[PDB]
Amino acid sequence: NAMAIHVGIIDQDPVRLVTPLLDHRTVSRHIIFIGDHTQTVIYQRLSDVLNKRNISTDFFEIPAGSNTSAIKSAIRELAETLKARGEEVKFNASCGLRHRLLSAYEVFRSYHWPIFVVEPNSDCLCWLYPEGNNDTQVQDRITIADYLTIFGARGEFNSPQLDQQLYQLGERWASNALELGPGLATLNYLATTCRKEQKLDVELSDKQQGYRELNLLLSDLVEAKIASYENGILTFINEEARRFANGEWLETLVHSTVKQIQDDMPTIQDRSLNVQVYRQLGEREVRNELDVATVVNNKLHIIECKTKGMRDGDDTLYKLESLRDLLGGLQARAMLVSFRPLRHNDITRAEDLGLALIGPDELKDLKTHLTQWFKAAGGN
Ligand SMILES: [Mg+2]
Repeated sequence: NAMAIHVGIIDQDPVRLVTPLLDHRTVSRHIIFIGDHTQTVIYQRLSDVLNKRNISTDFFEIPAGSNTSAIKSAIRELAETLKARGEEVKFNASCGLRHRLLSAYEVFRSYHWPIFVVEPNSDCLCWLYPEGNNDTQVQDRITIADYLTIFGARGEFNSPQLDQQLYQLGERWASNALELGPGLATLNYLATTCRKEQKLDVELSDKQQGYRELNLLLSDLVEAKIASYENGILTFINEEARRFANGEWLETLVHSTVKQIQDDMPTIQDRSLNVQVYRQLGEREVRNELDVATVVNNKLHIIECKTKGMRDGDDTLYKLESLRDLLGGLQARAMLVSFRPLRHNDITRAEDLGLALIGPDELKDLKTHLTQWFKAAGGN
C-alpha cells in the first residue's frame, strides 16, 4: 500500500508510465519519474494528470549527458535511499532513451525489484523480472483530456427526440451519399447564407426550388421537424439544425455511431465531438479542432470528417497525420471520413502516411468500418 511505488523514465511519449497507475488493480499510488532538467515540463504535465487522481509524483533528475556510469551512479543513490526506507519499488521500463533505460535496469535489477514493460501495440503489461509474474492487459482509463495534457495541449469540450432525428437523418444521407451529393452542396450554401446573415431563414431562387436532390433534403428536414419549407422559404428551427445542414451532420453521425459501437466495445474508453485544442508557444498560439476524438486501448484515435472535396497541393492529410503525432504520440491513430469521392492520389497518400479512410462508397457501412478500425487498436 503506502510503501508501494513505481519508478519510470520520462521520454517524449510517456503515456505508458501513467496508464499502469490508472488501472484499478495497481496498488502503487506514487511514482518517481527520472528525467533530465529539460524534461521538467513533461514531468509537470504528467503530474497534472496523476495528481488529479490523488496519485503522487516526484521528479529525480539525472545528468543530461550520455555518460552512463554517471547515470548509474545517480540512480544507485536513489535506489539506496529507496532501499533504506523499505520502499517496494516496481520499475516501469516502458519508456525512456535506451542508454538511460538500461542504466536504470542494471541498478534496479540488482536490488531484486520487479520490472515490467507495457508493450505499446498489445497494451499488455509484461513482467521482465520475475518472469513468473502474470502479464495482464492494462485497463482503459485515461481520457482525451488527459491525453492532451500529457502532450502539451489543452482541449475544451462541448435533446433525446432531436438526437434520434439528427441521427436517423445522418444515416439516410450517409447511406445514399453519392445520390445526394449535389443537393448537399446546395443545402450547405443555403445554411451558410443563414449563418452569414445571422438568421435561420433563407429564400431559395426559383432555380434552387426546382433542384431534384435538394428537395429530397428539404423534405427530410421537414419530416424530421428541424425545418419548415414553405413558398420557397427554408427556416431552420435553430442554430444546431442550421449547423447540421451546413455539414456538421456527418461528424454528428460519426460521433453517434462511435457511441453505439462503444456499448459493445469497452476498449473505447472515451469519445468527444468537436474538441477545441490549444497549444501555447510563448505569447503565440496554435488552435486545432478534433471532429470526433476517442481513446481506444489507451491509444488516441482522431477522426476528421469532410463533407467537401479535396483540392491541388491539399494539406488535409499531411495536417491530419501531423496532429495525430503531436497530440497522441507514437501509438496515436487517425482516420478521414469523407462524404465526397477520394482521388487516387489521396488514397495512395493516406496509405503512405498510415491514415485510415472511409469514403462515400463505404459510408453505408460506417458502423462496421469504424468497428474494424477500433478492433485493430487491440486490447480485447
Ligand atoms: Mg534510444
